[PDB]
Amino acid sequence: SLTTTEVVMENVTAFWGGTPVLKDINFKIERGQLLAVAGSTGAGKTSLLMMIMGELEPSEGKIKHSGRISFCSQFSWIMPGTIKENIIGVSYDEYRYRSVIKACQLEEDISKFAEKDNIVLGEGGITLSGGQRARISLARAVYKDADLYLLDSPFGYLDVLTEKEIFESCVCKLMANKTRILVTSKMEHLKKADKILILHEGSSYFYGTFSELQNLDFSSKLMG
Ligand SMILES: Nc1ncnc2c1ncn2[C@@H]1O[C@H](COP(=O)(O)OP(=O)(O)OP(=O)(O)O)[C@@H](O)[C@H]1O
Ligand SMILES: [Mg+2]
Repeated sequence: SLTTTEVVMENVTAFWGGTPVLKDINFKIERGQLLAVAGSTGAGKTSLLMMIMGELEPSEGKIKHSGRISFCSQFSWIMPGTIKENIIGVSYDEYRYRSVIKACQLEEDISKFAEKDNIVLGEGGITLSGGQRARISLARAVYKDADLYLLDSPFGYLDVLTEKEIFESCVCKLMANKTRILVTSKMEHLKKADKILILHEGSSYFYGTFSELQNLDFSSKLMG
């Protein structure tokens, strides 16, 4: 056999010097796979993403990953400049740009404005709706040519329909061959995931496929 593992955590424990934020974490992710990371507020989901990114180092165990990371943060900031510039930053690629703005449902929002994608934003994008900031932040993350996409609750401030459609068009369709970790509140997203990690108070409550989760609970109460 030929291996294509992209990310490995082996017996990982980490502290932000008291009680562990993550303890005995084990998982692997293969190239092109979607891992859904679930769990209640404060369970350690963003801290896990931080470990992959080098911001949080393990006290015990090993993290194996090599590749470019694209991160969509919670409370993601809008920088001064146009919506386009907020999405594309440095590299111009019109085909990729169009596919991303379509998949994140920004086409209509941009088509309504006078200058279209060329309307200049302030710091924070306070003149945008919360949903608009969320979709621009996701689009920025998805547009980046990366080897690992860390999508940290990108749908939180979206209505249920908009969330469903963007999960489909963006996470599932546009990003089908991309190694993705999605931190998500939804059972529907767990069903479509290649793997699921449920965290609870810093440790793994469940790791496995959706069939395996189905065979079991707490998860049924925790998800929307
Ligand atoms: N940079 C940091 N420095 C110190 N403590 C942190 C840091 N980031 C998170 N924590 C703490 O670690 C715990 C886990 O937080 P984390 O952000 O990983 O939770 P989460 O599961 O992503 O929660 P939510 O669903 O609310 O985003 C929290 O108590 C938090 O206060
Ligand atoms: Mg978080």
